[PDB]
Amino acid sequence: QEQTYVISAPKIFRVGASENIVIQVYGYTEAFDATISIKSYPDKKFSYSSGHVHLSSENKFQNSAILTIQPKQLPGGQNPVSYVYLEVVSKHFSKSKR
Amino acid sequence: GGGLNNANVFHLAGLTFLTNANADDSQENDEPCKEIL
Amino acid sequence: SYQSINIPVTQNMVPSSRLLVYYIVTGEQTAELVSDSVWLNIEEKCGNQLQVHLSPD
Amino acid sequence: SVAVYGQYGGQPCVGNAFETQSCEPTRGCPTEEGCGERFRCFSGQCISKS
Repeated sequence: QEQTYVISAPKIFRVGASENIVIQVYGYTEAFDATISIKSYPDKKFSYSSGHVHLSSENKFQNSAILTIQPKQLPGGQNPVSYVYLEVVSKHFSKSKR
Repeated sequence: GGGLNNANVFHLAGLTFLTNANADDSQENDEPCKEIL
Repeated sequence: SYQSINIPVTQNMVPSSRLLVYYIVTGEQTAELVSDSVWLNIEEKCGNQLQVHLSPD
Repeated sequence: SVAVYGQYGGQPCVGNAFETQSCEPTRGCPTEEGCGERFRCFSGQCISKS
């Protein structure tokens, strides 16, 4: 368990806000890209926002994505959307959290 | 500031995190917080 | 020794800020996320600092 | 492959069936997803914290 990551995010996304999501990975030494995305929940079907971030020694494997859930993209109507998937994808890992 | 635990430190900071480093804050649910500063 | 947090306090901080500090150390074969945070009390400095006065006094 | 299996005491094929090269990968090594809330055994298996 040498190769590890932290993606740190606001506890709650404000709709229409720009949420600065920062990723740090440890023990990598080759540069790699990751994408951080906000996807509709539970279907993961609609990508509300996505950010491509390069992790490398001059980054020091630290970067952030400015992600924004534009309000008219959420379906709205009778039910507000209470949840969304923050997802990260890279060569080395993928995780998504509600 | 401070916190009971790494997940608690993040939660009380008003953050959450994804990690594979053997921590998650989904255990950290709590009543609305009324401390005064 | 480790570098201090030397960053200037910015106008976007003026109501308040929170500093969180963290590292993962992966000794043996097991990672621990280690972290701390402190409340930072910042002056209520207005960004535009509008001031209003009458010309005679 | 073994093109022709040795039979009736015919000499078996000698040496390894496999050989290996050093190579520049296209793939990342997938990480462990750590135990999260669960207790992590030293091996890295996870068990209920109870």
